[PDB]
Amino acid sequence: SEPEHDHRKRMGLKMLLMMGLLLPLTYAMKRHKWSVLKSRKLAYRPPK
Amino acid sequence: TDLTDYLNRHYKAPRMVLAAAGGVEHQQLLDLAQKHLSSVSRVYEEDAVPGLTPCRFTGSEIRHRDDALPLAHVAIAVEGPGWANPDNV
Repeated sequence: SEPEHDHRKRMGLKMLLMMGLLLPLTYAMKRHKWSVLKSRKLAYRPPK
Repeated sequence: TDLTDYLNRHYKAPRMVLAAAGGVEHQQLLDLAQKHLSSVSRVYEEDAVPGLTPCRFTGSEIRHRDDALPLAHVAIAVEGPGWANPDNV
């Protein structure tokens, strides 16, 4: 029923290693570009 | 008191240039500086020479939003080399 079983599991192992590599890296670029804004400080100067 | 302290510790003789341009004579100006500008401070008054540490450049951004003004002024800069670095030219 599954002649592709061993190949599927090998591709799954490569996928697990590959996504374990690239989730933190893409998260790091997202945190870079969004830590532009996540340290933004806003202030108000009404003339009263 | 702080103005007197600033005048004492920042108006010393080796940090002063008397400059003249135009119809002047250097010998007459030197005689006048030896007469009037003699013994300005010459003393640090604490034996503590004030210096200048370097200033860290920061890539950053300030935005003052006030929509009632008719026009907007925007300045964009990078860090420059300094005075003595020749690529200024």
